[PDB]
Amino acid sequence: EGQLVQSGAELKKPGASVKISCKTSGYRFNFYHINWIRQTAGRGPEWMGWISPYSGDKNLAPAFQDRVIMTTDTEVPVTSFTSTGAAYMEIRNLKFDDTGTYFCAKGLLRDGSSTWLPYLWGQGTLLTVSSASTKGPSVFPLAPSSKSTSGGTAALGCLVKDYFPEPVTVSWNSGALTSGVHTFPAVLQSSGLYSLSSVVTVPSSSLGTQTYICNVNHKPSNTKVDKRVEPKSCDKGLEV
Amino acid sequence: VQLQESGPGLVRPSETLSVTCIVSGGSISNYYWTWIRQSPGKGLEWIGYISDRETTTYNPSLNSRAVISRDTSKNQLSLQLRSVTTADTAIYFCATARRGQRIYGVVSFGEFFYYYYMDVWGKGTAVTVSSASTKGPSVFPLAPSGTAALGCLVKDYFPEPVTVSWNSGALTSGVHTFPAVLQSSGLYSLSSVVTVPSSSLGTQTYICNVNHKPSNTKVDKKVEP
Amino acid sequence: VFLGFLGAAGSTMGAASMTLTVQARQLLSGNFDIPGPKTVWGIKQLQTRVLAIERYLKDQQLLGIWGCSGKLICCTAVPWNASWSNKSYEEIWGNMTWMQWDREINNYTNTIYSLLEESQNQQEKNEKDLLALD
Amino acid sequence: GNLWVTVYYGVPVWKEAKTTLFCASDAKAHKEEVHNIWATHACVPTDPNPQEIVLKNVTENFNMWKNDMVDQMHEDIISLWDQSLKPCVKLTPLCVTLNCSDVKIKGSDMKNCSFNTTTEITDKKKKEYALFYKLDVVALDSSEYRLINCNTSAVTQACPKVSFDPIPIHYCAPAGYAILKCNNKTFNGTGPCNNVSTVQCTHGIKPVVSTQLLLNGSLAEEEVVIRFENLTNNAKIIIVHLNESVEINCTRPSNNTRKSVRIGPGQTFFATGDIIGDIRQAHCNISRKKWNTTLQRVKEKLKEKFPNKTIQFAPSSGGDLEITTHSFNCRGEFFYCYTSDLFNSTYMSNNTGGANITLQCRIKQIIRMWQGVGQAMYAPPIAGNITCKSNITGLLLTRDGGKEKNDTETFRPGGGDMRDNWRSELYKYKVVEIKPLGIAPDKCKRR
Amino acid sequence: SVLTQSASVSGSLGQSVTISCTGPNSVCCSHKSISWYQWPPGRAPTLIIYEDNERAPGISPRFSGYKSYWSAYLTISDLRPEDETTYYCCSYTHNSGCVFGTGTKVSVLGQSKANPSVTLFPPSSEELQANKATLVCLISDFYPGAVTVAWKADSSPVKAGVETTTPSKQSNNKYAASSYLSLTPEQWKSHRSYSCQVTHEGSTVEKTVAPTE
Amino acid sequence: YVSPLSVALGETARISCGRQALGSRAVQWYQHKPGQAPILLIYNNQDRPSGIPERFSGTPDINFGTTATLTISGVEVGDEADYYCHMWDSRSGFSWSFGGATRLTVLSQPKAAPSVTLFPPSSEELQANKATLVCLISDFYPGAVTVAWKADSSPVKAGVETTTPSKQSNNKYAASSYLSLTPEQWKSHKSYSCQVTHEGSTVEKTVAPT
Ligand SMILES: *[C@@H]1O[C@H](CO)[C@@H](O[C@@H]2O[C@H](CO)[C@@H](O[C@@H]3O[C@H](CO[C@H]4O[C@H](CO[C@H]5O[C@H](CO)[C@@H](O)[C@H](O)[C@@H]5O)[C@@H](O)[C@H](O[C@H]5O[C@H](CO)[C@@H](O)[C@H](O)[C@@H]5O)[C@@H]4O)[C@@H](O)[C@H](O[C@H]4O[C@H](CO)[C@@H](O)[C@H](O)[C@@H]4O[C@H]4O[C@H](CO)[C@@H](O)[C@H](O)[C@@H]4O[C@H]4O[C@H](CO)[C@@H](O)[C@H](O)[C@@H]4O)[C@@H]3O)[C@H](O)[C@H]2NC(C)=O)[C@H](O)[C@H]1NC(C)=O
Ligand SMILES: *[C@@H]1O[C@H](CO)[C@@H](O[C@@H]2O[C@H](CO)[C@@H](O[C@@H]3O[C@H](CO[C@H]4O[C@H](CO[C@H]5O[C@H](CO)[C@@H](O)[C@H](O)[C@@H]5O[C@H]5O[C@H](CO)[C@@H](O)[C@H](O)[C@@H]5O)[C@@H](O)[C@H](O[C@H]5O[C@H](CO)[C@@H](O)[C@H](O)[C@@H]5O)[C@@H]4O)[C@@H](O)[C@H](O[C@H]4O[C@H](CO)[C@@H](O)[C@H](O)[C@@H]4O[C@H]4O[C@H](CO)[C@@H](O)[C@H](O)[C@@H]4O)[C@@H]3O)[C@H](O)[C@H]2NC(C)=O)[C@H](O)[C@H]1NC(C)=O
Ligand SMILES: *[C@@H]1O[C@H](CO)[C@@H](O[C@@H]2O[C@H](CO)[C@@H](O[C@@H]3O[C@H](CO[C@H]4O[C@H](CO)[C@@H](O)[C@H](O)[C@@H]4O)[C@@H](O)[C@H](O[C@H]4O[C@H](CO)[C@@H](O)[C@H](O)[C@@H]4O)[C@@H]3O)[C@H](O)[C@H]2NC(C)=O)[C@H](O)[C@H]1NC(C)=O
Ligand SMILES: *[C@@H]1O[C@H](CO)[C@@H](O[C@@H]2O[C@H](CO)[C@@H](O[C@@H]3O[C@H](CO)[C@@H](O)[C@H](O)[C@@H]3O)[C@H](O)[C@H]2NC(C)=O)[C@H](O)[C@H]1NC(C)=O
Ligand SMILES: *[C@@H]1O[C@H](CO)[C@@H](O[C@@H]2O[C@H](CO)[C@@H](O[C@@H]3O[C@H](CO)[C@@H](O)[C@H](O)[C@@H]3O)[C@H](O)[C@H]2NC(C)=O)[C@H](O)[C@H]1NC(C)=O
Ligand SMILES: *[C@@H]1O[C@H](CO)[C@@H](O[C@@H]2O[C@H](CO)[C@@H](O[C@@H]3O[C@H](CO)[C@@H](O)[C@H](O)[C@@H]3O)[C@H](O)[C@H]2NC(C)=O)[C@H](O)[C@H]1NC(C)=O
Ligand SMILES: *[C@@H]1O[C@H](CO)[C@@H](O[C@@H]2O[C@H](CO)[C@@H](O[C@@H]3O[C@H](CO)[C@@H](O)[C@H](O)[C@@H]3O)[C@H](O)[C@H]2NC(C)=O)[C@H](O)[C@H]1NC(C)=O
Ligand SMILES: *[C@@H]1O[C@H](CO)[C@@H](O[C@@H]2O[C@H](CO)[C@@H](O)[C@H](O)[C@H]2NC(C)=O)[C@H](O)[C@H]1NC(C)=O
Ligand SMILES: *[C@@H]1O[C@H](CO)[C@@H](O[C@@H]2O[C@H](CO)[C@@H](O)[C@H](O)[C@H]2NC(C)=O)[C@H](O)[C@H]1NC(C)=O
Ligand SMILES: *[C@@H]1O[C@H](CO)[C@@H](O[C@@H]2O[C@H](CO)[C@@H](O)[C@H](O)[C@H]2NC(C)=O)[C@H](O)[C@H]1NC(C)=O
Ligand SMILES: *[C@@H]1O[C@H](CO)[C@@H](O)[C@H](O)[C@H]1NC(C)=O
Ligand SMILES: *[C@@H]1O[C@H](CO)[C@@H](O)[C@H](O)[C@H]1NC(C)=O
Ligand SMILES: *[C@@H]1O[C@H](CO)[C@@H](O)[C@H](O)[C@H]1NC(C)=O
Ligand SMILES: *[C@@H]1O[C@H](CO)[C@@H](O)[C@H](O)[C@H]1NC(C)=O
Repeated sequence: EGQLVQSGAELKKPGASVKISCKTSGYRFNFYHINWIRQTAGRGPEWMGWISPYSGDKNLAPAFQDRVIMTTDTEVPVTSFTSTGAAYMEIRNLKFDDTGTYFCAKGLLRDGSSTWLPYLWGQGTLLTVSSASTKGPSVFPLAPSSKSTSGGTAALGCLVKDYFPEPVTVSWNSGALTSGVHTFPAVLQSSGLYSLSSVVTVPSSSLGTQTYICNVNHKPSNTKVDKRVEPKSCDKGLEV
Repeated sequence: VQLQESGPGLVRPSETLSVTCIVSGGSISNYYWTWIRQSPGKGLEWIGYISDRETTTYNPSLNSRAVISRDTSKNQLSLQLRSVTTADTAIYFCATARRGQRIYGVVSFGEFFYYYYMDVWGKGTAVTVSSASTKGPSVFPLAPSGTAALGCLVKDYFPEPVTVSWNSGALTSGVHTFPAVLQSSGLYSLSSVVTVPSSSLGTQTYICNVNHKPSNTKVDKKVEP
Repeated sequence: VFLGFLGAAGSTMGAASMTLTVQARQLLSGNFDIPGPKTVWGIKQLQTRVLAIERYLKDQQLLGIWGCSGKLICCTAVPWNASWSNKSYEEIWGNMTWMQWDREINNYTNTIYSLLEESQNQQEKNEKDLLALD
Repeated sequence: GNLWVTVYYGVPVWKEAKTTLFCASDAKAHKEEVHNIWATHACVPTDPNPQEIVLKNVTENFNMWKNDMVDQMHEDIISLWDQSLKPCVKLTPLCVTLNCSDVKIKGSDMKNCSFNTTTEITDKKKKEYALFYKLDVVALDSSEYRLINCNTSAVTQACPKVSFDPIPIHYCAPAGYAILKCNNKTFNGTGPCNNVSTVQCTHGIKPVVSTQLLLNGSLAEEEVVIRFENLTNNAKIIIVHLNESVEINCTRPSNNTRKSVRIGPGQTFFATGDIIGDIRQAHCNISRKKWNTTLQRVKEKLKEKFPNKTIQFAPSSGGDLEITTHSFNCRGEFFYCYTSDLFNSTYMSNNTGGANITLQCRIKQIIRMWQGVGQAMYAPPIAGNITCKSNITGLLLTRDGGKEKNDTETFRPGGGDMRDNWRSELYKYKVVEIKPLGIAPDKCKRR
Repeated sequence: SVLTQSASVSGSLGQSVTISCTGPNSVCCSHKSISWYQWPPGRAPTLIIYEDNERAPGISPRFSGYKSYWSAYLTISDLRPEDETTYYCCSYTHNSGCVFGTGTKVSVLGQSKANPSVTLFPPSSEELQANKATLVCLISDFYPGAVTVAWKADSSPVKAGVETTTPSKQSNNKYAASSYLSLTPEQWKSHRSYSCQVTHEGSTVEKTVAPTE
Repeated sequence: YVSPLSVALGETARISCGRQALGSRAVQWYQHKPGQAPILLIYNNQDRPSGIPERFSGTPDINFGTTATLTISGVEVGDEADYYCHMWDSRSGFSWSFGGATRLTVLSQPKAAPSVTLFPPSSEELQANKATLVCLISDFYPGAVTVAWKADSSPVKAGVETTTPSKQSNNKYAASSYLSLTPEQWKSHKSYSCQVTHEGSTVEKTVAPT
């Protein structure tokens, strides 16, 4: 049960620095190395470097040997075989080609010929580096449409428009609605704005028996928007 | 400091002896005053003491018959002793005590004690207890008769003591007042003789002054050959 | 590496196999106690160090009824059943420790003890007996 | 992929179990020449070269409050008292009638008693006298008194050739077992120790029986440690390891002496003869500056378990004197001191500091040690004055209960159970057995 | 990245597919160990093969590895629908770092194609109050990753304000995408109907909305 | 109550206290001469007030067992007195008793010849029907003196009142004897003689009625 959680997605100014964290659980944090691997749109995946939470021995990539520093915190013993550790990677002199998704990963084995190999990967940390200010989105409700006339299915959602920081999460009924939810990727405008749409497929008969609310959370702007989709359908294929 | 005692000299039994102590050279409210007596054939007996807070403590051998007080107005000390007997005939001194606290351990545990001691004393007043009565002394001059001696004989008195002076402070070198004798009559008698040069006779005056405080017999006798 | 008694208890199982002899001698003699403690509470230590001999001899006999005798590491002829652990080599000896491994065998250890003896050497010695006459 | 079972004898595997440990009499004490010490009666030599082995990557669970080494040590001390007090002179005939009278102080308590004892022969009888402190019952209330132990149990005098000086004792692990030791300095007491050593014998532990104030213990080397058995449950012991040692110097200055009175064929009873010199009770001095600093440090450390709650402490509850006193031993005499002025602080600054801080201390002679198989021991008197210096290194505290979540929390001294005294030194050790036989799949086969 | 892989390989459902991984004499094989990673874009990758041919814990024996003196190969036996994603290889030693390759996209053919579900949404009144108009055309559940969106304002093509997203792989082995048409209120009122036309490789789905409705 | 102690002249005298202290003590030494105020010699075991000579020392209180002893180095003829040891300690409470006196007798003193002076009765005494012959002896050491009376060389046995010898300022003894006679007995015998014998020195003075 080696689940490993990374830090949150951030937006930093070029020339500054940022420190990404990696908190572990389910195993002995001192038994396996911690690897850092980045992925940018330009050069694809690239291995940044690994560090040993036990001995402190590290191996950095020569490209990142200048502007990257890896550190680890001492593990907090929970049981005889599990602990809670943390690994930090601080990168400085941020540029444009460094915007992307960064991962920390657990090593494979404790001894052999491929010990440091990244085996368990975290959920990733999105890092954007630009001069544009953090702009919050404007959530709009979507009118229901007909998906199946003979079956009676409505499709209704929410539109998240105009925001600079990439990551934005959408839930339904505070997470109490997971069936039929489909969130589409964002879009790259000519102005540098991102916008996406989420849609849930509900029955056409559940208009007075269930309330559908979309919760849009945007952490880089620290904004929460709760929108109520109006059940008043407008498609001609659904009113019948 | 100076301490001078005073008393009646004679007290009848079943009465109350009383003595006074005049102090000089200091104050009376900042010191502690004790009384000491001495009976014939007995050592110094401790009577009691009085404090600066004007609180008194007496010897349990006196059977609570003693009582001490103070007098800051006249700067004097008092002592009274009720129900006197023949055994209370004594010379009474008043003395000054000085606090000394002998500590041999933790003061909080009470590992200390007080040890009474009195640096200053007085000459002491003599007081006799008898059912008899005082008698004036008969003073006779002894004419000189080649060794040059000039004496006065106090032939019969009671009780002791008797002060014999010679021209106040004009005769002190040759003065010799022999101790009194107890005759079988209960009457004391003494002789005070001086050595005067032979050439001084016929031209100089020599009187002996006799003071008997119990029974006022202040008598000055002029001696001539 | 040597490390010492119980040194490789956190090390991998393979690395701990190098020091089987170190943790073996510490199971028997703890240096002679010179003249004996006698007195009242001497029977306490006497029974506690007779039980040690009993346990050691029971282990040696469990070895002897198997093929493993006079040797620490010893291979046998019982195939590893998959329903035990269900893990690969190197997934074990390079990832696990001996404590963590013992944690995953106690459920099925009493049956492996049976297969290693009633079916292995009781058949093996029978074969060697029946094949040493012709 | 195609493996076979393989046997490995001697794998580093252990299992929690209970056993009876050994003991070491240090260097046998050849310089003392005396052979009347509880430990030197039956323990192995010291083995001058210890063997401590770090166990890398190991995190073992410990629980000082469920440690069996403590129970073993307590049972050993209990069964050792009786074995030490068995071939010694008993004072059963001394249960006679005593005349008794207070100390002279011709105008502190210690009675001057006289009794009709048996002489060297049993047909004749003589009368003796002795000073019996204060441990006497009024019988029926110069007033007739009675020895206190002639009510319940019996009395036996401690052998004068045996000394009550604590010798360093350390327990050794038997064959097939090992002692795991927590090397974490600032440790809970219960939980997973992040790095563990293994040993055969522990460190030289001195069996110092005491209450409230732990003496001659082991100082925690990084700040002070407050170890609980249950921080919510008020009826549990709270052990405190200090950082620095607090000097404590106790004295009985009263120049006494001993009388050897003959009672029976060949056994002589030692009693407290007449006092020679000034008389004064026992007393202990504890430097006020050091104790005030220790109090403020323990207070700041106690504010961790309670964020927004003020903490105060008062003296012991009262009643039973054995629980509410800093009882200990001092060259033979069992000093029972009062510790009210130690925990009556905050409102304490009289005389611009007490400089030395002196605590009154009585002495007893007839003790019942936790009712260990009944009986009672008469401590023989020591001729002369007595002085003993020691180091306070630990404390035993207890928290009050009730609707106390409002303002403050009270921490009064305690004790009673002598097992917590051993817990303050066996909190880091645990005894485990080795399971050397392991089986693992490998790539090999026989024949 | 000097470690060159295969550009894009196709496979048949139920059969096998082999990916190549080779590079210069400095960064390949013989002395170096090759590993393989299934890397779903936007999600965490998965270890499948390490040390040339040894699989990872939990990996089905369908995956196989091989290494020659000049190139390594990853063999995927019994192709599954969920096996249609990107695959990378790594060349490493015992104390070095991971050297990732170019990348290989594997397409699994022979599956039942899906009918693209297209839904068009006009802007709401809250957006009309902001003097903005955005038509949202959401496409979901189609198998071939090739769609072309055309926006027609009253049967007339629109070139400005069109922003089409790249197709992403749905969690149900399908694909989805979206297209946003940005229009001003003056252009929103001065037309009768708008049409989003998604031209599929074997069909065409058109959705028409009207500002008056 | 008096404890006699004879000490030779010039050497050192050691007067031991009468009561042994039971604990830490606080001893005082008082010097009381017959007819004079008692002097405080040593208080607080060894502290000496202003005026007391350095020849007097008291054993200070140290450890325990030391006996309170007053040491007089080089005694003189003027040191013969009563010595009181006021004993205080921690195990006797309030001590009212000054303790028994220790009268010091300095021996090895040069003797002196007894000076005798005889006085016949006075005229005012003869006219008062009384008669007393006064024999005054003074300045002699030691005090052993035997007074006798003779009348025309005939020993007078009755009517003799002789004081006990007592030294005065010069530390030499002085005694007085009185012969009580009637006026008709005084003129009766022609020569009355007081004959004193001190250390064998027999000196006699005679008077005659004139
Ligand atoms: C736990 O803590 C507690 C409390 O903290 C400790 O308890 C303490 O224990 C000690 C030890 O017993 C006790 O001391 C005894 O103390 C007394 C008194 O102490 C003092 O008083 C002296 C005099 O003071 C006063 O008089 C003067 C006039 O002279 C006046 O002006 C002043 O205002 C005041 O009224 C002080 O001089 C003295 O100061 C000095 O000495 C200290 C110790 O060296 C030093 O620390 C100071 O800095 C300062 O230098 C102090 O304040 C002591 O007198 C006594 O000593 C004697 O008694 C034993 C028998 O018990 C005897 O054998 C000794 O020889 C000694 O006796 C001398 O003094 C007598 C007069 O008092 C005299 O009669 C004797 O003949 C003898 O004299 C000769 O020596 C003196 C000098 O002493 C010399 O001048 C003479 O010429 C002659 O040669 C003890 O030491 C504490 O009282 C006690 N405290 C409490 C609160 O209970 C406990 O010990 C601790 N326990 C442990 C285990 O740690
Ligand atoms: C308790 O728990 C612990 C944690 O779980 C546990 O530790 C685990 O222990 C095992 C065994 O002890 C460890 O095992 C292995 O890992 C080694 C990793 O590395 C060594 O390399 C490190 C990184 O080196 C790079 O960076 C350095 C700078 O920091 C450079 O100087 C290096 O040159 C190297 O650089 C590379 O990259 C550059 C680009 O960045 C490039 O330019 C350059 O050219 C180069 O390619 C070093 O930091 C490290 O240094 C330490 O340790 C050694 C040994 O103690 C010291 O001598 C050093 O001074 C330094 O302190 C190491 O040098 C692997 O090397 C190792 O592999 C070899 O051995 C195994 C068998 O064990 C073989 O299967 C394998 O094939 C390798 O074999 C080869 O080497 C051996 C000699 O080692 C040789 O005989 C053989 O023939 C063959 O050639 C093995 O995989 C494991 O890492 C630990 N885990 C963790 C998380 O730390 C411990 O055991 C537990 N138990 C206890 C304590 O009792
Ligand atoms: C219980 O009983 C124990 C033992 O009997 C007592 O412990 C002793 O305590 C005293 C005082 O607390 C200690 O005495 C002190 O020693 C210090 C160290 O001494 C030397 O080392 C320095 C190192 O630099 C040298 O420079 C120096 O020359 C010495 O060689 C001294 O520093 C102390 O001095 C202070 O006073 C002097 C005198 O005025 C000054 O000159 C100094 O500058 C300084 O201010 C002091 O002398 C003694 O060492 C302790 N012994 C032991 C064995 O520990 C307990 O105090 C006692 N507790 C109670 C409550 O009663
Ligand atoms: C090194 O050994 C450890 C075991 O000590 C390996 O960890 C184990 O990995 C398996 C999967 O390979 C886990 O099984 C899973 O359990 C979860 C429980 O929720 C279940 O939902 C899954 O279906 C699966 O059965 C197992 O829990 C896990 N154990 C521990 C203690 O983490 C580890 O993978 C090994 N590392 C290697 C070989 O690199
Ligand atoms: C023999 O043993 C009995 C025990 O059964 C003794 O009786 C007990 O003596 C104690 C001591 O005083 C009593 O305790 C006290 O109670 C008072 C209030 O009554 C309290 O103020 C004290 O603090 C103390 O706690 C106890 O009550 C008493 N018990 C009985 C049942 O009488 C007895 O004293 C012993 N000695 C004999 C009989 O000579
Ligand atoms: C030795 O054992 C002790 C406990 O038995 C270990 O200490 C505990 O260590 C953790 C993390 O090192 C401490 O946690 C933290 O507390 C701070 C302050 O509130 C907080 O800001 C952090 O987020 C974290 O929660 C914990 O407080 C500490 N226990 C106590 C009672 O303080 C210690 O780490 C072990 N020694 C070594 C070298 O690891
Ligand atoms: C023994 O353990 C106690 C545990 O309380 C230690 O106490 C505290 O020690 C620290 C030093 O680590 C003191 O801190 C410092 O404070 C001063 C100001 O007083 C500041 O200038 C320094 O920069 C540092 O921050 C602290 O004051 C002290 N007391 C408390 C209540 O925390 C003690 O130091 C230990 N002693 C030894 C010898 O190990
Ligand atoms: C130190 O002691 C505390 C008190 O019990 C421990 O706290 C508990 O720890 C267990 C084990 O992880 C948890 O299940 C409980 O929920 C904890 N309760 C509280 C109130 O904290 C703590 O874990 C101990 N730490 C160490 C390192 O031993
Ligand atoms: C647990 O960790 C502590 C802290 O690193 C170790 O402590 C030191 O141990 C060494 C080895 O004996 C000593 O030389 C140092 O003086 C110790 N320092 C301190 C501050 O404790 C301890 O040894 C470790 N124990 C184990 C079993 O690994
Ligand atoms: C305890 O009491 C006894 C007897 O009442 C005391 O002994 C008497 O002591 C005096 C003086 O020391 C002797 O003369 C007696 O002969 C003793 N009596 C007996 C019967 O021996 C004893 O002193 C008292 N204890 C103390 C410390 O004073
Ligand atoms: C493993 O043991 C189980 C239980 O006895 C048995 O059903 C199974 O067939 C065994 N497997 C092998 C491969 O022997
Ligand atoms: C001891 O016995 C005697 C009789 O020989 C008796 O008078 C005395 O009272 C007894 N002692 C006590 C303390 O009763
Ligand atoms: C600690 O105390 C709580 C409440 O008093 C209790 O529920 C719990 O069982 C205790 N834990 C122990 C004694 O280990
Ligand atoms: C603390 O001590 C002082 C002084 O003896 C006393 O007045 C006060 O009552 C004490 N406080 C307590 C709580 O006992």
